[PDB]
Parts: sequence; C-alpha cells; structure tokens
Amino acid sequence: MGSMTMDKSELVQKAKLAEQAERYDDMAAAMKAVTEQGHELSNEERNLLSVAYKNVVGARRSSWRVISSIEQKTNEKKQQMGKEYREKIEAELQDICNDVLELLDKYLIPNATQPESKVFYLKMKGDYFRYLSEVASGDNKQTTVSNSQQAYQEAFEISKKEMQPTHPIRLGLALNFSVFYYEILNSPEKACSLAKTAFDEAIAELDTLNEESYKDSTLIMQLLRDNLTLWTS
Amino acid sequence: MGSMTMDKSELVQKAKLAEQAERYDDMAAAMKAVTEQGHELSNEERNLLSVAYKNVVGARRSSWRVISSIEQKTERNEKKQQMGKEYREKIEAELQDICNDVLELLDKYLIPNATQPESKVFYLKMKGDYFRYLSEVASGDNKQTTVSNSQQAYQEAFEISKKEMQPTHPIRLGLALNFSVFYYEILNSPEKACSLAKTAFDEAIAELDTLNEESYKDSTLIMQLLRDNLTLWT
Amino acid sequence: MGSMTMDKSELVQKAKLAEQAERYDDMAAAMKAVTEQGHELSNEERNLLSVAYKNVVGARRSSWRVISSIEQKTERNEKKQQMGKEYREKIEAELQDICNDVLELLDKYLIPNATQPESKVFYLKMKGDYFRYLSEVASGDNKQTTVSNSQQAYQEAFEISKKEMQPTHPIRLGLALNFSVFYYEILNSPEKACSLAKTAFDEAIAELDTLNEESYKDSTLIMQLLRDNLTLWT
Amino acid sequence: MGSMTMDKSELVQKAKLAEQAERYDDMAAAMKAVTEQGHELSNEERNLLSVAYKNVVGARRSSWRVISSIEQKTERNEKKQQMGKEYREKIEAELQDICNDVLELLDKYLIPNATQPESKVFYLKMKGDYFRYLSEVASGDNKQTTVSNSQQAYQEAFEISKKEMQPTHPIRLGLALNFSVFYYEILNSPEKACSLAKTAFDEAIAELNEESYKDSTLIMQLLRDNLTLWTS
Amino acid sequence: ILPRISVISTGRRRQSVLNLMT
Amino acid sequence: RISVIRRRQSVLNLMT
Repeated sequence: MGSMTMDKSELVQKAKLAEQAERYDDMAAAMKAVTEQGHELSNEERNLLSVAYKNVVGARRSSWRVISSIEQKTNEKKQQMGKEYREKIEAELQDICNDVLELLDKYLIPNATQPESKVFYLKMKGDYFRYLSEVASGDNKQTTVSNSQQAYQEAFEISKKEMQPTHPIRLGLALNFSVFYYEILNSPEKACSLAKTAFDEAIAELDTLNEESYKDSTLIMQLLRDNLTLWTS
Repeated sequence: MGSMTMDKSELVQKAKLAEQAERYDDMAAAMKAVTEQGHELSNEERNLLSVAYKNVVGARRSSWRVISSIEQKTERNEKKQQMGKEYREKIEAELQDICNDVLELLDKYLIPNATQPESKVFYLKMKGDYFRYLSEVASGDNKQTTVSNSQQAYQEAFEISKKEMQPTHPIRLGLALNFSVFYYEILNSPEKACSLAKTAFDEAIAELDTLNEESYKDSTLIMQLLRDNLTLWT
Repeated sequence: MGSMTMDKSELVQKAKLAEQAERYDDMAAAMKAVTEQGHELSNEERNLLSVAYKNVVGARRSSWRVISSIEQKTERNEKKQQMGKEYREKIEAELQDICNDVLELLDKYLIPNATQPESKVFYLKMKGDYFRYLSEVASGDNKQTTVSNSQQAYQEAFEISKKEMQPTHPIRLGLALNFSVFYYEILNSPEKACSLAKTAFDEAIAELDTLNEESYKDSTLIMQLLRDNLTLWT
Repeated sequence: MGSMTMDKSELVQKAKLAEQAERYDDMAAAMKAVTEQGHELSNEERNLLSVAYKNVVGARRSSWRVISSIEQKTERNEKKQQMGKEYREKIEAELQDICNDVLELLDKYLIPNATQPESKVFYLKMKGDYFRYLSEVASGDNKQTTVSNSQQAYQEAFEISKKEMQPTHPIRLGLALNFSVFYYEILNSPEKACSLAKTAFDEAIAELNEESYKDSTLIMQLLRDNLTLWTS
Repeated sequence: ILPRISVISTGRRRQSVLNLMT
Repeated sequence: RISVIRRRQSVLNLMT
C-alpha cells in the first residue's frame, strides 16, 4: 500500500512481523516511517526501532571488521579489492548511521519529555556517532568523535542526577561511554575508571538477597566487569 | 565490457570476501556474473555459486515459514491476518525471483556445459532442489508444474548417478538425501522417502566395508545425515 | 610419587593427543589422573575431562541402543535373543563402571573444590547427566535411585544458575537443555520439558537482543538446540 | 561362558552383534576364536574376520597418522615432542600386536586350511597387507625384514593368481591394487607400481555376466584412480 | 525411539549494550 | 531434516 498511507499501528504490526521474520531492513524501514510521523515513541516502539537499527548497522559493522582483518593479513591485488569492498561497506554504514542520527535530531530527542527518554536517546546518539567514528578517516573523524563524546557526556550528567546506580540505562551508558574512551579516544585509563566506578557504585546498592529481581542490572554489571578484566589483562 | 567489467578471477575473489563478510547477496551476484561468462565452472566456483544461493534462498525460506505460521494462528484479527498475507506474498515473490535466477543459470549455462556424469548429476540435483523450493510455496497448477519439474530433474540425476557413480560418491549420496526429502516433504510419501534413503545408506556402507574410509569423510558425513533423517522419519 | 609419574602438564598434553587421535578411553584416563591429583581444574582441563567422558560413555550408550533394538526386534530366534541379552548386559556393566568413575570424581574432587558458582553449576549438571545416563539402563529400585539423584543434581544446579547467571550464559543454557531432556525422556513429561526449554529460549533471546551476538556463539548454538527439540516435541 | 566352550555358530552370532554395535575389538576376538577352532572358514566367516581386523588395525593406522602429523608440527618443544613420541610408540605397539595376531592366524590356520587357489591368494594378499601395515610403522632396524616379508607374500599370491585366476577376478585385481600400493609407498618404486597396476587393468579390460562385470569394474576403477594420482 | 538432542561439546571482544526497557 | 548442497586406494575383497 505504501508507508505514507499507513497508520502508525499498521507500521508497528509490519515491524513486528519483520522482526519475527528476521528481516531487519524491513523492520527498520517500518519504524523509520513510524518515527517520521513525528509523535513521541512509546517504550515498545522505541525498542522496535532500536533493535531494528542495531541489527541493520551491526551487520555492516561486523562485515567491516571481517574485511578490515583480511586487509591486514595480506598481494597488491587482493589488498586493493579488500580496500574497495571495505569502502563499499563503509558507505552503507555511513548511510545507515546518518539516517538514525537524522531521526534522533529531527524527531526522537526534541520529542523526549521524560529524563529517562532523554538519557536513552542521547546514549543512542553517542552510539551511532561512535559507529561513524569506527570507520571515519582523517578530517570527518574529528567531528563525529566530538559529537559522540558530547552526546554521551550530556546523558552521563543527566543519568547521575536522575537515576540510581543500579538503573540499567545508567549502567548501559557507562558501559558504552567507557568503550568510547578505550577504543575511539585511546584513553584506556579513563575507560577503566568509568567502568570501575559504575560497577562499584552499583554493587554498593544492589539487593544481593533478591538478585532475581534485578537481572537487567546484573547483566550490565557483568558486562562492565568483563570489559575491565579484558582491558587490565 | 558493459556495466560489469571485472574478470573471472576478480569476481571469484570478491565472492570469497563476501562469503567471509556473510554478505550472501553480494556473493551470489558475483558468482552469477562468473557463470554468465559462459565457461564451465571449476569445483571451487561451483561450490561458491551453490553456497551463495543456498544462503540467499534459505533466508527467504526461513522467513516464509515464520510468516506463514503466524498467518495461520491469527484467528480473530482480520487485519493482522491480511497484513500477514501480504507480507508472506512479498517474501514468496522474492523467493520465486531467486529460484528463477538459479534455474535460468542451470538451463542456460550449467547443465549444457556439463559433460562428465558427476557434473550432470550435481546440476540436475540442483535443478531438482530449486524446483523443490518453489514447490514449498507454490499453489494450484503452478505447484503441479514445479513438483513435476523437481521430480523429473531428480529422477534424471538419479539414473545417471546409478549408472556412472559409485554408491560412496558424495554427489550421489547428496542426491539420495535431497530426493528423499522431496518424497517426504513435497510428495508426502514417507515410505518412498525412507526406502530411497536406507537403500542409499546400505549400498554405501557395503562398499565402504571394502575401502579405506579416510578418503571418504565427506561420504560418511552425508551418510550420517541419511541416518538422522531416517531416525526422524520413523 | 607412585605408579602415575607424569605431571599434570604431561597428562594434559597426552589428553589433547588422545582427543586428536580419537582415542577417548586414553583421553579419559589422562584427565581422571589429572583430577585425582587434587588440582582444581582450569576451564581448559574441565572441558577436556567433559569431552573425554562424553565420548567414552557415548560409545557405550550408542552400542547399548543398537543391541537393545536388535534384542527387542528378535522374535522367533531364541539363542539370538539370549545372546543379545548377555551382550546388552555386558555393555551395561561397562556403562555403569564409566558413570561410577565420573560420579566418584565429582563427589570426591570436583564439586567440593568448586568455589565459583559457574564451576558448581557445571559439575552439578555433569552429576545430573551421568545419573541420567545410568537411568537410561537402570531398572527397579536402582532406577528409582538414579532418577532421583539425577533430578536432585539438576535441580540444585538449576536454582544456582538462575540466581547467579544470566539467561544467556552457555552453562546455564546447556543445563536447561539437558534438564529438559531429562524431563522429556527420563520422566516422560514432554509438556514440562517443552515449558522449560521454551522459557530458557525466550529469556535468552530477550537478553541476547541487547548484546553483540558475535561474543555469544556458544550460547546461540545451544539456543538452536533448544529450538530444535521444541520443533521435535511439538 | 567363554570362547573355549562356544560353538562356531555362537561365536559368529557374537561377531555379527559386535559389528552392529561398532565394537570391532569384540568382533575380532570372536572371529579369532572361530579361526582357532581349525575349520576352513566359510565365505561369511572369512568376511567377518577380515572386516573385523580391517577396522581394528584401521583405527590404529588412522591414529598413528594423526599423531605423526602432529609431531612434525611441534618439533620445537622438548616436552611436547617427547609426549608425542611416547604416544606414537604406544599406538605402534598396539598396531604391531594386532598385525602379529593376524599374521599368526594366517600362518597357523588360514593359509594351511585354504583348499582352493582363490582362497590361497586371498590369504596371501592378507599376509602381504598386514606385513605392509607393519612396514608403515616399522623401525629402521626392522623395516627391511617386514618389507621383505610383505613383498614375498604378495609375490607368491601374484604368481598363483596369474596361473590360476582370470584377469577379471576381483581378488586378482585387488591383489594387484594393493601390491602396487606396496611398490609405490613402501618400496618407493613408482615405475614398478604403475607398471603393475596398468598391466593388471589392461589385462582385465581386454577380457570384459552382469554381476561379474559389476564387481570387477569397481576395483579396476581403483587401479585407474591410483594411476591417476601417481602420474600427476 | 523418540528423538531428542542433549548438549554437545562446547570447547574476548569488549562488550557494548542496548537497553530495551519493557 | 537436513538437505545438502585424494589418497591412494587399497581394497579388501568381500566375496558374497
């Protein structure tokens, strides 16, 4: 029929069907159209948009890592084909990320009315600028790196004032922001400091006797510990 | 000369990169272009072509099953059911287009350029397979056409393999495996499916008793699949 | 200093050679000697021990199923019946001895020395597994004992895993898989088995959606096994 | 009970059960006891005995190749090198015990009880085969004798087969196949190996029942495959 | 025989996370 | 269900 003649509920039903079918491009297109109608997303619609684009962008990020790795283990012929193929994937990745960042700037962030929603969407902006920064060369890198750091930093400040240390979004923001420091900024100390602080403050508040009730929090606490272990070994 | 100006070696290298990157649409496009150059494919190229299109069509087969399942469980919502129908039909059209491209390749290039029996059996089996995938979603008289075409391709490959190839040949064994699936799933004939599969397993094990099994590891793996399918089927 | 004069590093290297050579009785003997020297096993050594005994016992479980199926399909021939019974009982005694050695190691060395929850779930699952293997061939009051011991070990591992591990942890997933098999096959409770497997699958999928799946390929492999059992059982 | 109180029919039934159970050491033990009763083996008994030991010795040959391949990939660490050497020697000792048991059955029972030329060629080929398997792992000090013993058995089989059997007979063809493998791989004499295999093939192709045609052509194809591999 | 599969032998990248608040 | 897409030879004679 066409997305421009469809109600929000029909596009959401389409997104859910695409998700079950593991057709994430279809899922992303449906949720992009939902977002472009301009109304603040519900929690369910936010999750559908975020999962769709995580999978769409993630396929390209993973291909890019595979092709970059083959580029290094190599013959001028094979190495130039790998460079061209990588630039092919880079171009798709940049298009995907720019679409998401367009959605964030034009719809999601200016419609965010609650602090939890604002932290989430700022963390998302940081993430997708980080994904741009993973492949950005020379010049344009400085803008995406700065735009990533800025988005994370503002979410970091809201999260520490508005959220308890066991809150999964405060934990997840710290995790990804520390990854940004370690990998993009090559500041392993600050990355380790951020992750260890987040882990220590959460373990100080966590109800050890009802850990069953906080598996969303303990998941990211384990991820933070995993990264600290990996980085200090 | 036209829009595609890579030579065969460049295309094969790109197919290999796309396979590592799990980008099977790219991989299939590369191997389709290799095939359309019109030369007999090497075993390595034949496998790249086969693996690429198996992954491309397999994604649609998987999605089709999921959506068709959802479509038949929506008892009340006439609108979840109409949208599910249209989405299933969108996936079917993709599947039909993918199978069409493969069947085109087989009839234009692959089968007419096959001179050894091993190559004819491999491509006729492939023809049987892709008509079988069409049969999984076809209806009415189109299903009659696809089912008969699948069976005829399998039967021809079957008779060639029986006359020209040993029972331990992996291509002959793989043909027996997929042909039995055809009988079981498409023709709904489980006795025919079980008899084909056990006979192929039995004749292979009898011959392997005489041989050193070290150079037949790929035959043994397919025999284990025949074993597994028989376990499920009875 | 006594009969076993090799040190742990030599035994572990011997175990890895035996594995590559598909000599699993040798592999198990090496890793049993490692365990009996009191070392708390590393993750690598733990996996070697588990792979060794899985294959040692698996060979006997497979032979037992073959001989049992021959014995039960032997109607008129009496002497064949009695010979099949005696052969089955000889294989049963081997299987019982293998499981006894594993359970001895678990009760004497492995479980008492497991201080980390991951190790305790791993070894309690193993205890449940080997009592399950005994239950496959036991009868009478002995079967009552092995079924109860298997359930108790699985249940304790299960509770620990849900308190201390995330749904996506591969040891927690593999425990859910084998506990569901225990309900399905040993307790003949297919709906409870499906319910267990479906909750484990669904809770892992929901958590997996937040994660980079490339770091959890061992989890996704087991989730596919859960899904395959669900397909078979429904 | 025990093998020394079992009739031959019970031992054969035990061997067939062991085969189904993929318990080839049990299968060989049953058929060894059958052979040791001293009767000439039936066709079925011969097949069970040969298949059993093919698999028993074949497991060790496969393991020996795997460990040998590992050894040359770890030639720079002393503890792993000596572990590999000791483990290979353990496998070699099992292989040698298996082959010695078969060779003892051949010399004490199978070859002396063979009444027809076809049977004599079969068991002499088998003697050549199992001395060939000893030769595959033989130490430097023993290799000359095991290689000589293999060649002598194959040659006696070869002379009888040329006198008493049609070029098309699968046992004559199978002897030629394995003897040529002996020449190529053990005696490192590839010209003689190819000469032997080609002559055997060309002699059978000139003399080519639908059932006798099927069995002979399968081994003829194996001769062709080895010739192709060797002249490549 | 009722088919079923028990767990088979099983035998390093930093982690990031997406929050899916239900 | 599943569907799917050297060394010198020696031989053992198994007469029937």
